[PDB]
Amino acid sequence: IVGGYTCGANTVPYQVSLNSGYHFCGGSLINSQWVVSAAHCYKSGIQVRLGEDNINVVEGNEQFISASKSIVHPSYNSETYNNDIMLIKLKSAASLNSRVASISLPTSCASAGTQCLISGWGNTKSSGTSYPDVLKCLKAPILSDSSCKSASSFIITSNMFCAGYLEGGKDACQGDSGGPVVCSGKLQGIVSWGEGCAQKNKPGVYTKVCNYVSWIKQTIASN
Ligand SMILES: [Ca+2]
Repeated sequence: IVGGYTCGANTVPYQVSLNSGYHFCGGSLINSQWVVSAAHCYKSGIQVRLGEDNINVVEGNEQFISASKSIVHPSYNSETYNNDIMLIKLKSAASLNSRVASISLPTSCASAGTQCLISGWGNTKSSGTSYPDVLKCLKAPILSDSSCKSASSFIITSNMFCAGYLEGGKDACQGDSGGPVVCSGKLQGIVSWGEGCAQKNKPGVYTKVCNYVSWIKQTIASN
């Protein structure tokens, strides 16, 4: 997260860190046994880490659970990142408490202007590299599709939406992928991609979760 602030320990209880020997992506807990993340974050042997704040210090509220099954969206396109969403089932149910909680799925899509909360342990520099140990937060508005596509060099589909700032300075970044975009208490987006980080004229692009509720529900009920 570039231009954000320190969230505060466990203030984003649904945030998870995906670990494969090191933190490589974020995710969101949607129930005691399932996590939603980005399809481009797929890796074999993923361990899900819940209740985390500082990912390099054991603070006492962590729960480390390995994935038993991973399901990348059937139509995921690695060339365009269209349908960049993936479900991960935990080998054992997470213990829900004040520091580990699930986030609700949307019943409808969010509109432009709506304020959302984006979070993650990704790079904090628009130029260079600096990874934080504690969770970072950023408040950003959903933008119109026009502002989204204006200076884009890549395809932006109906399964994506932009959020952030056109003048740059604030944006998600590498390492934040798979993480949550929460608006009005609902998981509306998944950190997906962007051209660089916090660059002028190029806001971040997010997977539009409201388009996948049916698939998510049907898949979890059958697996
Ligand atoms: Ca920790």
